Amino acid sequence: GVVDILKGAAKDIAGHLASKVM
Repeated sequence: GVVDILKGAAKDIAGHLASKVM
C-alpha cells in the first residue's frame, strides 16, 4: 500500500515535534 508509506512519512515528523512539547 503506497498510502501506508505517505501516512508514515508524514506522521514520522509529528513524532519529533511531539518530543519537543514532551
